[PDB]
Amino acid sequence: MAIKRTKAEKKVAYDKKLCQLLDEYTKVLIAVADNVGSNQLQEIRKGLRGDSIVLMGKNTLIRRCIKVHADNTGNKEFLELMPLLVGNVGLIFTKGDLKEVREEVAKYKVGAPARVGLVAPVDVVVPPGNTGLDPSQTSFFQVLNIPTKINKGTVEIITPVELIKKGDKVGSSESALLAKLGIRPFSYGLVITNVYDSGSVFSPEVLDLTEDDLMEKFASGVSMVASVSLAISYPTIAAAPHMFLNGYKNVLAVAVETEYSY
Amino acid sequence: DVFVRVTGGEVGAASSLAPKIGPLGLSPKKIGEDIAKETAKDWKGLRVTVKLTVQNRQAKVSVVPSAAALVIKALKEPERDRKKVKNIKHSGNISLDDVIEIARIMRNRSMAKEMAGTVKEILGTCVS
RNA sequence: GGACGGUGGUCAUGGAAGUCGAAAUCCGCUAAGGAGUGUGUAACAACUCACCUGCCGAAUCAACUAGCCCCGAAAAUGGAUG
Repeated sequence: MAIKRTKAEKKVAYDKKLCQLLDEYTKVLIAVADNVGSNQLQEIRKGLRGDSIVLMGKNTLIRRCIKVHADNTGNKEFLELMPLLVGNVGLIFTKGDLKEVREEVAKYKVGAPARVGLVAPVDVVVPPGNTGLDPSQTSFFQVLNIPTKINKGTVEIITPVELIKKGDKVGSSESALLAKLGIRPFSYGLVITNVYDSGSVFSPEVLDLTEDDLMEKFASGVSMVASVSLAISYPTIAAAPHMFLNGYKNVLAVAVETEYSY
Repeated sequence: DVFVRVTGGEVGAASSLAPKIGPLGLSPKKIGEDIAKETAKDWKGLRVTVKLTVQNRQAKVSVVPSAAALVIKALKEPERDRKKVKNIKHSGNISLDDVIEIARIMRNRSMAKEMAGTVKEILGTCVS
């Protein structure tokens, strides 16, 4: 901080402030900015700062144990699964629910051009089409493994393709060429490692929150209710017209294979 | 960022728009109308430090009374504190009331929320 | 591996503008984020770095004191502590 000379620069003082801050809030989430820039963090911090707020510290961040030692639960060093802190983590303490926080943080991420030597967080692709750039070193794009040609006196990318896969490092040359193209693939913000609320520990697979899949299971589950409702004949309001026909359909049917005309 | 300085309403000065280039990147008296149609407001007074960006046959300028100039305009004082940090050569003691209202125009561009925070910057910058 | 904005920092001077010389070193916006450590062009042009973080895992650094050795150490007919 601004006090650059030796005076604290605290141990137990900030950890005590961090202590009351866990004890103050129902939900504590542990998150990664490391991908994110400085301003970019402030603006995500700004949204959270209205709702209820987040802190950084170092090993003084591991002291989820002292808060737990104060209360009775299981969000700490001891009872937890494997402490989900990773390097360059902060702690977000909140009034806000875990699912909602995940959506807040995960859903709205800020786009940010890739970096040389950074591992791609997701597949990076280039689109086909004219760059609009005149003839020059098109060769650099080919070196990168982007097929290119001059069409109509302009350098154009021949076809869409994945330049690099997820988990693979982005070469320097690649980054530089993607940047010239104006391509901004990566999404940065605070990644969620874990959330604690009310005696339970939630991991990022939980927090990315399915949600269409229940709309199909609800519609199917309602169709399971509805099905049961038409065929069963059990009529309070919905089920009731569908049943009447089941005695008639079965009869109307009974006319079709057959050999009365009446 | 490439520095031009201006006094309210001026155009074409040989020492100030020639060896710093004619912005539009060719053609002084594009920028020489374009600055003058903006910066003819109140009388020529104290100088703003005024900032050029040049694009493909375009000029564009950032003036936002460049903070030392916002203080300059609120004060009515044309220089800055000389023998420093202590007791000015000109007489420019800014009011408390001047310092918030300058900070209020600064308050997208000190990226800002609070007044009592953006007051500190300008107060450190107005007593330095 | 992270550094937005005030603001191309005030003086001075062809000229500093982080980076000739000299004020001055605050803060909003922030989880970290100095008006900056060395490389620049006549001058304009970029990259790293303070601080903070990861990876690593155990000692580290500062400083006094002391011993021996090493160094300073070139000569005359042929080498030795007898």
